[PDB]
Amino acid sequence: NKAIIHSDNAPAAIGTYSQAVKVNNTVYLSGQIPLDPVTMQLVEGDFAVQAHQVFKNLRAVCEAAGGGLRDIVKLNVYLTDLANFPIVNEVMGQYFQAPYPARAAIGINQLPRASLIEADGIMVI
Amino acid sequence: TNKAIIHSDNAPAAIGTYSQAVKVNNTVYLSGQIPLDPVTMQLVEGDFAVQAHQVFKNLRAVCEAAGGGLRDIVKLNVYLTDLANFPIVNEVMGQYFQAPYPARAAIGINQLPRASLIEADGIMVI
Amino acid sequence: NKAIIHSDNAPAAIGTYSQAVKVNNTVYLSGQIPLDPVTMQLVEGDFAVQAHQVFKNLRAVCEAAGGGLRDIVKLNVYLTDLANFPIVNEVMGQYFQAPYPARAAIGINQLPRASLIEADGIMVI
Repeated sequence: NKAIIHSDNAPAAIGTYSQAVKVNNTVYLSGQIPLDPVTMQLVEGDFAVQAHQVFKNLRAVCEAAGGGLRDIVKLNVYLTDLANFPIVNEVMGQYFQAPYPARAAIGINQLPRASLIEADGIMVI
Repeated sequence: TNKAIIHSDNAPAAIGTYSQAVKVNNTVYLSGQIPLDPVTMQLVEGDFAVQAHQVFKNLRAVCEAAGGGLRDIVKLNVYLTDLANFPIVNEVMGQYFQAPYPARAAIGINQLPRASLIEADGIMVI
Repeated sequence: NKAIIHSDNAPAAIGTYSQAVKVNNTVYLSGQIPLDPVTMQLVEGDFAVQAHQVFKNLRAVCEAAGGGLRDIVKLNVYLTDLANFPIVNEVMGQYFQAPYPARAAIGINQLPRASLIEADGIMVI
């Protein structure tokens, strides 16, 4: 049972990808960056503001997929500077409650739109 | 728990301690493919677009060996040494995938196997 | 529906993540780095020592999840330097037997605690 997920409260998938794909109860989430889905530009603000937007964006995809952030089982967090990770960890506390998803945090070189953070993952409802 | 090793003679041999892909029930977990020519086991020569084409042909072969095709990929991870190349990736992908497209993530990283410019892995279902 | 994995033989998951999440026989493993679970500092030694510790850590999580490394179907390996990758093949050979998992090997910029290697993955029992 395969389905493309789209939410108009998450940035439009421009190009050869979908916001997420759902097969039975498992949902594969595309990477989200701090795009404001309205302006299609990065939200303005410090790292924390960008992290907030990434999770708001994922939340909308999760909701469009029939669940919420609580259904995320694995989260990949890509940062241009790992020094920012404690902020990610703390912001996550506002969007997730125990039990938390598995997680991998990696310091990488570049992200789309010069973002400071991109996160993707897997959800199971 | 029934673990099937996927192997295609039309994808680069999996050298070392990994398999080209593993199938369990409905899901196929695809290893990262770089722009290796399966016959020579050296990178193809050509511009970035040629590199990306080889990556998709390589993934295609693995998908075919797993009983499907690129259309069955539900998630694709694309790693690039330089994000300036991403438009070309999106253009090249367009020649291999049609709507409905897979979920995707694109990350600018530091190094790839064999100093490749692009590597992609993913997950297939069917 | 979801079960949280806790192994006291792998580094404690501090903050907003779980060591692993298990749902219907699929286990999503967090990234492990070469932390000694006792000291919560990196093990001392060269790259091979670090790689051993990463796999010991993953194995502990897999065991707490009701399986072992043999049940891993996909492994992501992140290295600060791909020059180290032959050692990864070598070390993995000691921890895994054919049939080997699918794998992606990526050279990245930085890792938690200045680690030289982090690996995460997916296990199916």
